[PDB]
Amino acid sequence: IAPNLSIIIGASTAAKIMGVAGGLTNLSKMPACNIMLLGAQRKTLSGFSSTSVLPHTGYIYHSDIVQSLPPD
RNA sequence: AGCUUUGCGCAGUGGCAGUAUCGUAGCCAAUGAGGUUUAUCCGAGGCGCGAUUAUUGCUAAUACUUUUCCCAAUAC
Repeated sequence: IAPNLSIIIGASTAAKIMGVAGGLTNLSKMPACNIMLLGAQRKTLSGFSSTSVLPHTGYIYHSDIVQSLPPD
């Protein structure tokens, strides 16, 4: 259903991002700055300093291709 | 036929700051740089290296003596 999008980022990540976007057609009309935020959770900070790694991160950030880099 | 807007040049008159200005046959960048806030939101340069009075040129301040003239009879 999506060869290239699966090639870039696995299979679970692509499935989750189009499921949250609403299909390939709905995801195509979306800019990159919003695809970067597919799956961003509110992540209430309990004393900490927005060091929660999910202030503006979604399924793309937690994909293994991005997670296999130094944290900075 | 004046009035007026935008961008770009050439100037003139000012004001402001020298912890900043410039370079980039180096790299990356609207096929997306960078994202601290307004993130299903914003939207351009950034990094490394190099020059330097933290841009670069001038102008001025830090001294007076060479010469070149000389003595003599109305006499054995």
